[PDB]
Amino acid sequence: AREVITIHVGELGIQIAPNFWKYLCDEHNIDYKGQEKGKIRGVIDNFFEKASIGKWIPRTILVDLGPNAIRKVTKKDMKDFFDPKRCVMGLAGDANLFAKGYYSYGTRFMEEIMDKIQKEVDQTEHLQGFIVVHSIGDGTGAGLAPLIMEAIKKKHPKLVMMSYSIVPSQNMDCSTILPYNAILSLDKLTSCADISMIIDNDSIYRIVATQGKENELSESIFDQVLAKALVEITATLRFNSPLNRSMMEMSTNLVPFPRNHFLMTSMSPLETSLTSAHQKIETKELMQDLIDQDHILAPITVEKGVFTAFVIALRGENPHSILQNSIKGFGDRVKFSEIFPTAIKADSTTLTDEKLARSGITLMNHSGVANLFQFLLTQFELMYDHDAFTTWYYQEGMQPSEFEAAKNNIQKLITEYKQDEY
Amino acid sequence: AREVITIHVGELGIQIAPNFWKYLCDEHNIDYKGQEKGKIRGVIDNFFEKASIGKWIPRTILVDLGPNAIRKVTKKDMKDFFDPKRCVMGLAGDANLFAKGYYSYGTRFMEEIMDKIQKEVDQTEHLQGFIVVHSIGDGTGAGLAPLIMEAIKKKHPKLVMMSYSIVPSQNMDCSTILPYNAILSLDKLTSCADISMIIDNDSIYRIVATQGKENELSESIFDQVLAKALVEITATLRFNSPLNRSMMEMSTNLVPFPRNHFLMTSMSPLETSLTSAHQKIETKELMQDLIDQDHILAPITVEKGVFTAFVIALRGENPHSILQNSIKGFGDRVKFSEIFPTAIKADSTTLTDEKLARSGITLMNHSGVANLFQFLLTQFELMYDHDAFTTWYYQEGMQPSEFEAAKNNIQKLITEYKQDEY
Amino acid sequence: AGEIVCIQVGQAGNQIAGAFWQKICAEHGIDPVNGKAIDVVGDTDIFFNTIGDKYIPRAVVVDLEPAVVENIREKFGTLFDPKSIVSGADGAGNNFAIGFNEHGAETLEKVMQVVEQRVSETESIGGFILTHSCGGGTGSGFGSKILKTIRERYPKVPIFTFSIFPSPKISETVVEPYNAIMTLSNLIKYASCSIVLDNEALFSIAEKKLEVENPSLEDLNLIIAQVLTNVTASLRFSGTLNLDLGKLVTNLVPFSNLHFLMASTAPLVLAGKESYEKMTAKELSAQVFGDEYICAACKPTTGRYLAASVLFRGAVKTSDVNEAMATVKEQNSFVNWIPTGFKISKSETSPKDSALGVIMLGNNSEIVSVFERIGANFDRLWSRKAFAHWFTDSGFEEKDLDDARALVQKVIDDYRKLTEDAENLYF
Ligand SMILES: Nc1nc2c(ncn2[C@@H]2O[C@H](COP(=O)(O)OP(=O)(O)O)[C@@H](O)[C@H]2O)c(=O)[nH]1
Repeated sequence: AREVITIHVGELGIQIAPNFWKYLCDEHNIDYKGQEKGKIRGVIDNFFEKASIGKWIPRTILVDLGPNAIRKVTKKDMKDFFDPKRCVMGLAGDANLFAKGYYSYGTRFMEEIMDKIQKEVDQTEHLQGFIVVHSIGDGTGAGLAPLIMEAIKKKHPKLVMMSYSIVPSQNMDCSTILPYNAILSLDKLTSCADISMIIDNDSIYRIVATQGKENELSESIFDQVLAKALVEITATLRFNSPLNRSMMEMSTNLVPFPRNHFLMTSMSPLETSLTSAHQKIETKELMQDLIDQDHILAPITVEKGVFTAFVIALRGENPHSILQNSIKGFGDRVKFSEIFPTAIKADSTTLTDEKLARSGITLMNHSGVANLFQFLLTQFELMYDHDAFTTWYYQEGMQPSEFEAAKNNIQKLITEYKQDEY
Repeated sequence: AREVITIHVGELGIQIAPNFWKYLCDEHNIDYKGQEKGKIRGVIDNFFEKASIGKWIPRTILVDLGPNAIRKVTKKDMKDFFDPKRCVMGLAGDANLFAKGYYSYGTRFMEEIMDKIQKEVDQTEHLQGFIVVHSIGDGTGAGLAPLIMEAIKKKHPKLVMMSYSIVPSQNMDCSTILPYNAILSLDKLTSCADISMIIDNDSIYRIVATQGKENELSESIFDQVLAKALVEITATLRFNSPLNRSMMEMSTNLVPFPRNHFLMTSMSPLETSLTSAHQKIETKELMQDLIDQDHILAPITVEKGVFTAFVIALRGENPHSILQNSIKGFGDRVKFSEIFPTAIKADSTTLTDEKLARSGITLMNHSGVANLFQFLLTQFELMYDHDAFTTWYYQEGMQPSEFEAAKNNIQKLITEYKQDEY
Repeated sequence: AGEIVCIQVGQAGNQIAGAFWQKICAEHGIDPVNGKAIDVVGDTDIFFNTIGDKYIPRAVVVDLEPAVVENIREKFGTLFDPKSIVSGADGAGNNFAIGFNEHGAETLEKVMQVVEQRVSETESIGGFILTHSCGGGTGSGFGSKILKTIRERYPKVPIFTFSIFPSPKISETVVEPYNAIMTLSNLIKYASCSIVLDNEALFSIAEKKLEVENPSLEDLNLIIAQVLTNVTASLRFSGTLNLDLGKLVTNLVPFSNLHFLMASTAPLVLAGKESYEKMTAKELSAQVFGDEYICAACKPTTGRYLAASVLFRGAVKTSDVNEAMATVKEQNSFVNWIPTGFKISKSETSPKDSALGVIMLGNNSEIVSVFERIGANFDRLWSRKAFAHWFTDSGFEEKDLDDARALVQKVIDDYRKLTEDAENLYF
């Protein structure tokens, strides 16, 4: 079993954990106590460790510079599921600064963190890779997640590392220093991860609100959508799928150059509870929905930008003759460079959710990511050039040239993604 | 991008500005702070300047001989949108006299005004023309707008200049010296503008009141209708329309002789908020509404007078076979001279307003304009011949022959427009 | 971890803090006059030291007054631990110089020993909160020496001060502007954040938003206490995502000397079901950002914001927060360089007398008008040297009175310059 180790870093990555792990528990027929619930299905071993007893243990580590995200997750939301010896807690938190997560505070926990990671690594014969789930907003997520990633890559250089980077909103999750942490941490993700998924919370809020225009939803829906997208990305790593069979294949399919690894996603039906009653989603509509504006979890229109890679992973019966006509029917909405064939790959895997006829998710390497980076970079520059809030970072060791370096690296990254636009 | 510079002159032209500019901001998906709000659509560059940052700047100048119209617009109604370095303010106002706007006070501001205009001109590679929005009532509008127009035509003779001339009402906007300012300023518009639109506020008041006979409306409706008519006239200059593509084409389509440039308009549905609930306006009804008495923003019946030119600009799907039957069906309601073919041109462009199935506006070169001019000229003569209020103009330099010249020019203009009537 | 030590200095300080502690004890479920509880909710460890079944509020109670302990037993029962109460010998007669210079070395050493014990019973220090009044003789001068002393012993720890400033119209004593400037000078140098409150604003609120007829200071303190309990909700009720004092300093203070904040809350409800279930986040945001709930003599809708934060409590819908805040961004005025404007947070636990509630804090350039009025009153008295002997015969030099004024003016000039420059930072 090619086993994956999942690490949740920061208050949001931890907030997500109970939704992510409950989906996996139900998907594979395991209860929330780790007990088997009937017949186990899928390659359970890839995400769960088998205990000396009948219990399955999520193969995961929770990291928080304060005590609170972990305390709520392991004591109130999903009791007895997470192993307490795999939880790392600090006391001070991060004061919302990148500087604490990466230079002044979070560094004292690296021996503890790498020790716990090795203990988890030592339990597996065939380790495929790591998934690091983190916010790029707050200092713990923005700071430690790259600190952890670098420590792992220097010890286990042959593994594939994937990050799930969550970009906070400009409204419900906003912060007055968001642009500093976002640029300072993109600068490190650029050299740290092999694959980096970008999920934009503002897209989630407007997409769910659109789907919910007819009803009252639930406040839990925003977290369920964010958690589900990770579960679906990973579906092919858990079931014997004819696609993204392994993290190494995701890397070879989607990332042509070491720096161009930032990926976008699209998902349909977003959540089962959003699409209820008569939901006979025919193979034809599902593929049109996946390139629709209201299914893309980014401020990206596929028609406005250029594709470098595009993989569509469906679940349930999806006849191949339909998938091919749907792709041909994309026309010029899905366009690549003249140095590439229109390398759009699609197929389907096993469905576990008894309420849905079919579903799917896509992974896109598209130039539109550059627009998010430029948005955040412009905000960074307005603040930086007039020293807003820089004293708080300088006080913890961020010599000013550190900010200048991040500024230049991101502008170069934006420039490179837009090369095919010109 | 063929770029247009918009200038708002006088208390009313300035009053209108926030409605005009908000419509454009929403139409092109820009917020009122100049920030982008999703995907930008239409040729944004024609009316907005791009900042060194992500902000769009309205390409406009605000002129007021007093400080107050500008202060309210830029500090209370549409904050941070208008560039303060493009605002020109005097101290004395105009005492409602043409004489101050054109000879004794407004003249001292011409260096400032032309300097600001050049700074705006210098930012654009391809300048199509200018639009001057002004009252013909009050002295600032009636006086400066032609002073400004002459200064521009003598510097940039190859550009097309259009004015949007708003005729004050005989009730809510009335003044005891309205006939002097109206005749004295029509006399200058006659040689200044290439295209001059005439909008009559009395038509707006009776038309809206008719539409509102079933409800309480809003006091803001009168300004929204007046502002919207300009927005719709300009729609073809902002979208890639098959009509009035440029100001030069509006001039060639509508004005056969240098003096016969005064145009009338007709609009339907007037305002979105006036036509709510079930508003499936079929292509057929829209074209009948556009030549109806209750949609013409002038005291003009199309059946009583002669057309020289007629252009119908629609928005939304409008099948051409319907447009042609609607035109043929005009019969003798729409009649031209025996020296012209019935040159009625109609087509449609892009719709941006999600609440309307379709909409439209017409531009008419029709002899009925002569009736408005004669109405105002008769009032001028009754006052002039008995010296009512002439001391106030003579005190600021208007030697008496100046009034006599305007009187004769307008009577000649009326005579010329009515030639085809006989 | 984010444990809080409160310091209460002087009579106003003790009465305001008293109201706070008694409201905290209602939300957590503790007896306000005994400290005894069986079943409590929330993270009580942030503010209380629990021994057996008694919850002991972590506070240092400070006065110069000869019988401060008895004065507390009479109103607060046994809620406060007497070992934490520091009594004085004579008192400071509304004279900053007595609270600051002539206080007695022993008095200050005892206060510091008590503070050390309170910080010694913590796994970590989350911050300090000082409650006081700028026109007094102990809450001004002694409270100021305490900020100096605390910041020297514990640098890099967020100190929040809540203080009462002179009222805009009528004044209390003639000496008040001298006490107010020197207090402000020390707040400028030592606090991480300071919340500016005054009684004129609070009285208008008490008479118009509360149902109470002819309110006294006892009622007025429930508005201040409501600001204090709401600003600490996320700390007390945890949550996966939350706000500590260090989150507020980082997000609201762009420069080290521009930390003076305004505060506003709604609804204001006196104990009992006297409230109405408006249940609308949109209405609460519209109210909290209006001028009518501002707890200081200023008019924020006419100024410009550098930053602001909003904490929503109770079952507030995400969708309403986003729409409500969109309205706020459109109506108000912000400075361009800070491009995101706000810090937004939610805590699902309702205040005890309302299902929903909102607290807002922020940096509004308008705040200088408070400081400018104080400055001008001082300048007139200082030029004539009226009541001045009371400060120079108590250890100050004219130089100290002049330097304190100069520091205050520097802050005013920095807020105003930034605000005026801001108009063109958009072009
Ligand atoms: N809001 C509020 N204001 C108070 C209270 N008590 C006093 N004040 C204000 O605080 C100012 C200074 O008070 P003071 O009694 O001299 O305090 P001390 O000398 O430092 O102990 C007074 O002039 C009042 O304006 C209170 O209970 N609440």
